[PDB]
Parts: sequence; C-alpha cells; structure tokens
Amino acid sequence: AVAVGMIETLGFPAVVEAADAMVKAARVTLVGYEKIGTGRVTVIVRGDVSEVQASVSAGTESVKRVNGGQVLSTHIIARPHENLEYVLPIRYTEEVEQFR
Amino acid sequence: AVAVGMIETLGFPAVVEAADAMVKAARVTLVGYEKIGTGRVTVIVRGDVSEVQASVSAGTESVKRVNGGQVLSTHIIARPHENLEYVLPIRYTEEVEQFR
Amino acid sequence: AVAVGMIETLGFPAVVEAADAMVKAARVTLVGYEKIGTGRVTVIVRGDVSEVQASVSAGTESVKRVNGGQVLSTHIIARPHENLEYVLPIRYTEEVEQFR
Amino acid sequence: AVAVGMIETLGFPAVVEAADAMVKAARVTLVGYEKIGTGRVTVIVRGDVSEVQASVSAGTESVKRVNGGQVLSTHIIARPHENLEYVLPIRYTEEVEQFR
Amino acid sequence: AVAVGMIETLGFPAVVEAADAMVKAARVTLVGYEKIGTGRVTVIVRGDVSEVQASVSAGTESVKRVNGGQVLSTHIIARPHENLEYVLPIRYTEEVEQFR
Amino acid sequence: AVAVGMIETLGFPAVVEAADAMVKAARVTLVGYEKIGTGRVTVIVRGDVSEVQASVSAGTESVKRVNGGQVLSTHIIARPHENLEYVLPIRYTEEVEQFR
Amino acid sequence: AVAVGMIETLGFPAVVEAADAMVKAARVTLVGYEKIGTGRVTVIVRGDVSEVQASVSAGTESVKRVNGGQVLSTHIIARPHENLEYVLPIRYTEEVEQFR
Amino acid sequence: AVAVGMIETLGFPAVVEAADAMVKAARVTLVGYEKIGTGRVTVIVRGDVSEVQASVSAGTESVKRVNGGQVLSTHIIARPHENLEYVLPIRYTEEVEQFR
Amino acid sequence: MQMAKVCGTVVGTQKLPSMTGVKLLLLQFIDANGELLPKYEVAADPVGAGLGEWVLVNRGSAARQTEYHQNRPLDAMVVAIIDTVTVNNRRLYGE
Amino acid sequence: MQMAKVCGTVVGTQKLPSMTGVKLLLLQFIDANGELLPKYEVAADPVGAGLGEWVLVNRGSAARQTEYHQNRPLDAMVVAIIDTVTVNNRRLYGE
Amino acid sequence: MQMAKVCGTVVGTQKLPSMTGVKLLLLQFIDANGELLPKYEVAADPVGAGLGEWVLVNRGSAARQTEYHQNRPLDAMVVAIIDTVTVNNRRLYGE
Amino acid sequence: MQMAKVCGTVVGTQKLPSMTGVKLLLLQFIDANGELLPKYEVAADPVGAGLGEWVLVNRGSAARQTEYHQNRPLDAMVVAIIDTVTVNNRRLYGE
Amino acid sequence: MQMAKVCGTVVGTQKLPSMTGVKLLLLQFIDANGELLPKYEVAADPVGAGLGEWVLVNRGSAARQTEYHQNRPLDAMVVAIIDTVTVNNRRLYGE
Repeated sequence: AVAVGMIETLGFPAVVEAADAMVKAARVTLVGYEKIGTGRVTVIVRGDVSEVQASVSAGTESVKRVNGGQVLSTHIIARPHENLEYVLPIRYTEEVEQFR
Repeated sequence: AVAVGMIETLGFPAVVEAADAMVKAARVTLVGYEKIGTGRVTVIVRGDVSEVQASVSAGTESVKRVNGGQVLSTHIIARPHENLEYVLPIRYTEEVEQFR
Repeated sequence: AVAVGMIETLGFPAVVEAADAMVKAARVTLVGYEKIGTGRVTVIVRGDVSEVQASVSAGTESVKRVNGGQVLSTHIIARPHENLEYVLPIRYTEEVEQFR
Repeated sequence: AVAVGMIETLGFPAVVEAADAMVKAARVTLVGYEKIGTGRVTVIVRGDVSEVQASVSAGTESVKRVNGGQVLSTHIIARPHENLEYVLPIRYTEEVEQFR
Repeated sequence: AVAVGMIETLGFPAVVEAADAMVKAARVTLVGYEKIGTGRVTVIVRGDVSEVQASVSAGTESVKRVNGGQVLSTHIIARPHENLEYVLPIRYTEEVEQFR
Repeated sequence: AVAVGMIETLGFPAVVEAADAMVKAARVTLVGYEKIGTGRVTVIVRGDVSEVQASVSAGTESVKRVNGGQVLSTHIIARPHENLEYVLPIRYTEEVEQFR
Repeated sequence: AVAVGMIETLGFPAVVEAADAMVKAARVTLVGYEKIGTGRVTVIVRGDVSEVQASVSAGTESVKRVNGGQVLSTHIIARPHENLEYVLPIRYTEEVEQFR
Repeated sequence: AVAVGMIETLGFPAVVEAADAMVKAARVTLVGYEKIGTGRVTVIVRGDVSEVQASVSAGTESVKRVNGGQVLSTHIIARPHENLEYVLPIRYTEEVEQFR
Repeated sequence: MQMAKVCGTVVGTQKLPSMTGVKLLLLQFIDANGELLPKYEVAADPVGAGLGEWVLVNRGSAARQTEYHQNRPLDAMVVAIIDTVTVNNRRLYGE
Repeated sequence: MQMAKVCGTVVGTQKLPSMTGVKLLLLQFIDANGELLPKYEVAADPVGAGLGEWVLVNRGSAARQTEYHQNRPLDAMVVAIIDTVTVNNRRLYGE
Repeated sequence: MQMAKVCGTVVGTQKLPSMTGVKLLLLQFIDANGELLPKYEVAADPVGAGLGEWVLVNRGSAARQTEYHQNRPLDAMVVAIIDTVTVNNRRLYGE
Repeated sequence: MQMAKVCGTVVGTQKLPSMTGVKLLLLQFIDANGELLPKYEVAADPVGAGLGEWVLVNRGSAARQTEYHQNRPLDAMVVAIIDTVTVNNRRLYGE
Repeated sequence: MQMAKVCGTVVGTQKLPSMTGVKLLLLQFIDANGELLPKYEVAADPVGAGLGEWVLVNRGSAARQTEYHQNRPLDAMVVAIIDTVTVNNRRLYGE
C-alpha cells in the first residue's frame, strides 16, 4: 500500500548515482538493491507516490550524467498488492526503518 | 560527511590495479568490493571528496597498464545519504576502520 | 607488502594450467581463485617479485598451449597497500600457509 | 605527504601568469621554480588537494590568455612519497614558510 | 602594491632595446633579467599598473627596430602575490632601490 | 649489488609522476635527478633488479596520465660497475640513506 | 649614459671575429660576453656613438666572412638609462678599465 | 613628466567630440588644440597615465559615433622629455591651470 | 553565484513537460560569514546536493547553459558543491 | 524559482497582441517557513493554478522557454504547482 | 510582470539612435493592495497609457520581444493596461 | 530604465580586452522625487554624459544591443541624457 | 557593473564539467563612499584579482560574453580591476 519505485541500470556506479539522487530528490526510503545477472542492478525506493514519482524521474536523469552508465528500465507502482512484499525483495527491512 | 568513489572495471586484474592505485594516490580508504555479474567488478573508496576525486582520476588512467582490462564506469558522490550505508555496500566495515 | 600476480583466463581448464605453471615456474604460492562471471576466472599468486614476475610471464604462454583457452587479462603488483588484503580476496588463507 | 601541483609552460611571462593565478585561485603555496632547458619552465605549488586541484585547473586556463605562451604539461600529485622531497626540488624552502 | 610586467624576446640585443624603451617610456624600474634557455630572455619591470602597461606596450613595439629580434610573450600582472616575491626573480633588489 | 633504473621524460611534471610512481610501485629508492638539457630530465632509482624492473615498467606507463608528457628512454642495469658510482650521479647520497 | 652596441651571432668563432673587428674598427671597449642558449652569443661594446656605430656596422660585415657563422641580431643604443647597467650585463667590469 | 595624449581627427566637430569625451571619461585636462592643415585637427590632453590611457581609448570610439568623422591618428606618451614642453604646443597654458 | 545551504526539497506533480526530471531543492542563502539569510531560492540540481550542504547557486539565464537545461524554464541552478571558502587567507568552510 | 501563493487574477483588456490568451495571475511570495511576504509578482500561468494554491514561479528570460511563450513579453511564469515541501527532512506543505 | 501606476513621462533629447521614437513613462510600483511603493521604473510604452493608469510592466529581456523593440536597449516595457484586479475572489481595480 | 545622476567616473587599467574603449561612469540612483538613493551602478556611456547630469540607465542584456556593445561584458549602459521629467503633469527636471 | 572588494576565495570540487578551470572569488560589494556593504557575490575571475583588490563585477548574462565563458553557467564575472575612482571631480581610489 506504499508506492514502489525501481530504477534498473547497467553497472554498479550507475546505480549508486541512481539510489542517491532518488533519496535526495524526495522523501523516499531506499529499501532494496537487487542483482539479477548480466550486469543489471536494480535499486528500490518506497514512499508516498508524490515522492516516488519525483525521485524516480529525477533519479533517471542522474544516471545519464555518468560515463558508461545507462538506464535499462524504470517503473513506478503506486499501490502494490500485499502479496508482493512477501515474495519480491521490495519490503522494508529492519535496517532501514529509521528512514521510513 | 565522507565521499564515495567507485570504479567499475571489466576484469579482476583490472580491479586490483584500480584498487591499488586509488589508495596509493590519495588519502582514501578502500572499503568495498562488489561483483554484479558479467565480469563487471566494482571497488569502492571512501574519503573526503578532495582525495576521492584524485583517486578515481588516478585509478581510471591506471587501468591502461592492464592488458585486456577496461574501465566501464566511474562515479564520485560528494556526500552519500545516510540511507545508502545500510543498503548499498559502501559503508565502512570494521576490517578497514584501521585505515580511516 | 608481498607481490600479487593475477592471470585471468576464459575458462576453468585454462586457469588450472595458469595456476599450475605459475607455482611450478617460480617459488610463488597460489592463494586465490576468483570467479567474477561471464566465464572469467582469476588465479592469484603471492611471493617475492622476482618469483611473481617470472611465474606470471611463464603462466601466460602456458594458457596459449591449451585449446580454446585465452588469457583475457594479466597483471603483477609489486608492493600493494595493506588496505588491499582485507577487501580484495588476495590474502594468505590458513590452508595455504605451508606453501608460504 | 602534501599535494604537489605542477604547471609547465613555454616561456617565463606565461609561467608567472601561471604562478600567480595558482596562488590566487586557491590557498596554495608556491614553493618551486624549475628550469629544465628548451624554454620549459615549471611552477610547483603545495597544499591540500582541495586547493591544488582548483589551483592547477584555474592556473592552466590563465596561461591561455597570454599571447605566445602555452601550457606544455600539467599534473597534480595528491599524496607524494616522502622520498620525493629530498631529491626533487618540490619541497618547502625556508623563504616560503610564511605562506604554509 | 606595484605591478610586474615582463617582455620575453628571442635574443639579447632584442631584450636590451626592450629594457631601455621600457624604463624610458614610463615611471617603472627594471629589476629583473631571466634566461630560461633556447635564447628566450626575459626582462622584468616594476611600477604602477598604468605605468607598466605603458612600458610593456612601448617595449613590445620597440622590438621591431632590432633586425632579427622577435617578441615571444609579454604579460602584465596588476598586483602579484606576496608568494611570488621570494620564489620568482621579480622582486626589488638592492641594486635597483635607488630607482624606485 | 643494487640495480639502477632510469626513466628519461620530456618535462618536469612528467618526471615527478615518473618518480612518484616508481617509489610507490616497488621497494626502490629514488636517489637521482639529472637534467642534461633540451627538456630531457632523468630520475634514477636504486634497488634489487626485480624491484627496479617493476618500478620502471610502472613509471613508464604512468607517464600517459601527464598530458603533454612523453617518455624518451628507459633502461635498467642489473649491477652497475663500481666505477659508475663516483662519475655518474647514480650513487646513494646521504639524503636518501633513510630510504634504503 | 655611454653607448651600448651589441652583435649577436650563432657560434663562438663568429663572435670573436665580431668582438675583434668591433674593437679594431673604432675606439670602443669590449665589456661584455653573453650566452643565452641555443648557440646565441652576444658581444657588448661601450664608447661614444661616433665609435660604436662604426664599430657595430664594420663588426657586422666581418662575421659575413666566416664560414658557417652569421649575425642573428645587432643593435646600437646611443644613450641608455642608468637602470640598465645594474641589471643587464653591459657595464664596465674591473678588468676592462684600462681600455676605457 | 606628465602624460600626453593626442587624438587626431579629420574635421572639427569630430575633434570636439574627441575633446569632450576625453575630459569626461577620466580626470585629464585638455591643454591643446592643433591645426596642421588638410583638415587634420589634434587635441592634446594631460594628466596621470591611468587617466590619459582611459580617456584616449574612450575618446577614439566617440569619434566613431559621429557621421563623417574618423580618427586619423592617436597616441599616448607616458613620460615625455622636458624638451617637448617648450617646442611642441603640448604644455599647460595659464587659462587651463584651474583644471590641473 | 551565491553561496547557499540546502534546507530541503520541493516536489511538484502538476508542472510543465519541460520540468520533468528536474530535481528542485530549497536553498537558503547564507552571508559572507555563514549565517543564514531570510532569503531563499528553489533551484535545479544537476550536481547532487544533500541536505545541509553548502552549494553555489546562480540565477537567471545562466541556469540554462548545460546541454540539457537549455529549453527548460529554469532561473536557478546548483553549479557547484562548495568544498572550502577561504576568507582573508583563513579557512571558513573547510570540514 | 520561487514559492508563491496565488492570491488572485489580473485581467488587462488593452494590451499587446503577443499578450493575448496569456492567463495573468497575482502571486504573493512566501518565505521558506510558509508565511506570505510583502512582495508580489504578476505571472503567466500555463499549468492551471487555482486561488490559494502554492506555485513555483520563475523570473526573467526563463519564462519564454516553453514553445508558445517564446516571442511573448513575459518575465514571470508558473512552472509548477507545488505538491510537497520537505524542509529539514520533515513535511511542510503536504496536504 | 508588476502592477504599476503611471505617474509621469520622461523626455530625453540626447540619446541613442535606437532609442528614438520610444515613449518613456515614469511608473511607480504599487503593492498587492494598491498603495504606491517607493520604487519606480522608467518603461517603454507601446500601448498608450495615460497618467494615473494602472499598467503591467515587465523587466529584463522580455521588453525586447515585440518586433519593434528587438534591437533597442530596453529593460522595461508596458505590456498591458490593467482593466481589473480580483483578489480573494472580490474586485479590487474594477472602475 | 532608471533615472540616475552621474556622480563620477571609474577607471580600470587591468581589464578584459572586450572592455577597452568603454567609458565607465559612476551613477547614483535617484528616486521619483529626485533625491539621491543609497544605490549606485557603474555603467557604460555611449552618449557623452558629464558630471551632475541626470541619465537613464538600463540593466541586464539590454546594455548589449547597440551594435558596438554586443560582444562586451556589460550589464549597465546610459541610453539617454534626461531633458525633462514631468511628474503629475508638472515639470520636475526642466532646467 | 558594481564596485566590489575581493574578500576571499570559494573552491568547489564537486561541480559541473562546464565549471572546471573557472576561478571563483568571493567579492563583497562596496558603496559609493567606499565602505563594505552586507551584500556579497561569488564571481568568475578572468583578469587576475588578488585579495583586497577593488574590482568591477557585472551580473547576469553579461558574464557569458567573453569567448570562453559562453557555454558556462556563470552569472557574475570580474571584468575590470579598478585603478581609479573619481567622485565629484576628486580622487577616491587612487593608490
């Protein structure tokens, strides 16, 4: 019931620029960091969808100011199902509850 | 308040020469080592952004001494958010708190 | 403070020929075995830089006498920083202290 | 262990525009002045690499506003070895201890 | 608070005509004489920055009277830093404090 | 029974980067600094011949980071004659017996 | 306040033919001998400008009867400033007071 | 010993614009007005050379905003001889001592 | 340029299509000493600035000169993150 | 950009032909704390702003960069309708 | 844009040749209520504004966007003669 | 434009090569009444203005529109020497 | 242009790539009398200005008119190092 934003880049320094320009642009909580192979790295933010839409849009234009970093995919989900948090690695962990 | 710099190289001999020439060039601490797949290996240095910019600039041109080693992406973040230390593997570990 | 040599090959039988011809050519100790994806495998030797320079150079033309095996990358570091021991997997383990 | 910046110009009026725009653009100290032949004159500064990086980069663009003077080579070393001060003429002399 | 002006000529007869026509033109004093190699000879005048620009503009066009004498680079610095007095040979010596 | 290695660069910023990356690479000491004219500047390192070859190979490829800095000639001598210590400036001085 | 004549040749046997045919063609006194690099050698004479004008013009046509020696630049200054003697090496030394 | 600036125009309304924009641009005193024939009229200013250089340069593009008026000749003399005051009509008269 | 401190962020959902992807900060201007003035500015942020950090902000048409802000309606931008300020040859914002 | 509150609208019948069809608001500037300043600005309004709404207004040549305001004599424009201001990591204009 | 009241006119005989034929007014700025501020502006006037009229005046490069003021050195222009101002949904300058 | 009184001149010897030949005045701004404000401006001067003259000075990009100031770094220029100001249909700066 | 005194220096390492090689000063504005105002400006510096100098600083798009500052995000530049100010026909900053 809390919005999920995902920026997938090709490369790790591209995705730390993605993850930091997301949490700096708006009040979102970076809860996730997902590796799926072939150099595809996804970072996951959570928050209100006013914050997530602004952060993911500002986080997309920051990766393209990195040399050799591209944005492979980008999506914002405004109200996910409660089924998704137990299966997919998008949920709030215990480490990141102070930024909620 | 310490910056984070990353150099992603294609190859492990390319990433040890990048890591060796980064901690030799300036007063930074190598804290990280992250494999994302497809032979893309990233080292992570920590220090103030004066020394980190001089490390990443030295470590990038240091991977031309390595035959078959390519630099894919480099980035310097002047002050990472507090959210990134717990999610992304850029924080100071206790093995490298003697080098801080 | 002890020299690090690395031979990165494409394939596992090419990297065992790299690892075996290195410890046979000179008094070095193979301490590492690193997989970074896309079929790139690195072996890491330690020793005095007279031994490591001779072993890595002799290890490179031993992979050239294997069918289907190439050397993607190779490097020798003569005096690494002590920061590199704790982050990178190039240090002496407990199993390989008898060959030190 | 203090950072060294060097700007090498072809000509003496270009190298005083180099040396003065280096010490004005940042809090650095001009410690050296080196002639190596064929009209090549080097200006050496010391300071923290926050200063010296801005000092060299603004000092390089000031030689470009001199007629007939160009920059042949320029370099910044963020953390030199302590062996370098006794051999190379880059150390703090006694006359320039008021500007340290 | 006195300016420094330099005229680098190619040749010693070109630089005495540059030095003579600089101290004749305005109320500046010639304090310096610097050879950097390859026949590049620089004279250094000191005065107020209005007097120095009137000298350097006069001394530049005065080297066309010298056949085979070329002007390579001229520059005028409005107030040089205090660091430049001790490192570069632009300061007032005791031979030329009677002309100040 | 210590080797001597020399790297002659064209330029003083090219030769401090050559000197810094030679004493950082291996267990050699920089003992010498020789200008022969026309902007040809030589630095001289001393060590065991395995450490010297690892330094000169590192210092040669380190001068590509210096824009406008060229490497002219490098050479490594396994054990120089005793005659060369007194005539040529390659011997250990008392400034650099703390680095031996 | 005594006139200065200068003949700059490319080469030393051309400049002694310059210096001797200057002091023979008129009652002048050779006071100076200046090397500025790239094989440029200057001969400086003093005297009344009745002498020095005939001395320089006959001294210039004598270098033309030397093989391989030419005159690069030549100049006569009839009434120099008194600032020029203390900075430029054109003054009467103690050895040449018998020829004044 | 006081600087002389001269702007020579072709025409009288061009030279009153030259004379008026000179005494307005900087603290100079117009002391002279010289007709030499063929429609060439010169105006002469006196003052410190910071003022005279600024006034003559600003006086040149003021004639350029007059229709049919050109600047034929312009010059600034920073420190004239005292012989020039009595022969040439550039001296302070009695009428223009209130503007000195 | 003006020295300013990043106090917060401004999020706007209904905006121009040229303004999408532009990170809007909330900078408060500081004086030459370093005390916060009662003057603020919402500025674009190409160089990623964190909260509390001192930045250099420029106003006017100079905010549209960096190859992607060209046809955007921006009159303020963060051009630099301030590393050090040295006033009267002594350090002020070293850290 | 500046945060401003739409107090009202301004209608001008006699104007330039380039100014036809331009919706002119009356914005009052607010500070960083959220209180109205005694400074105002009549600004163009491409994104529809209602009375009392907080907007982002930019001044200068940046108001002429949006594909139809190009050859219009505009020195102010509403570029964004403010959704959230978050000063010192806490919400200020959430609503 | 800024609401301003035409207090008078300014006549300059010695001027640039680009400034010929440009009617220069003397506007005094009014606040959001309508009281005269102690701030003024000499502005060009393409649409004929009489004394005492309330006008809209824009500053900067926007004064040079109307095809007869393009290559003129103008930093202020009257773009509209204000017909009505409606603040807080009630009329303020109806007349 | 702003009405200003020519207080004096500023002479700069070490300057940009684009700034050569530019006559720099020192104008003090006056109000609508005619009293000197505590605000000044160093402005270029194409039309020859003497000390004590009332001038019209414009700021910004408009100072670079007069065919000899185009590629010069000028943000202020004297566009007119004021002949007459008529405030509230009575003369103020006739002389 | 404004007369300003070079108080200090601002150095930023994390910045735009267009801002590299640009020497950023810290100028404090001075009044017509010659004493320091409580207004500052971080300005680019093509002509070499030392600490304590009086300089002429221009704001806006005029800082991008000098053959290398054209595509840089600069809204302030030092165009001249002030040699002499002559207010009311007497010298003020002779030195």
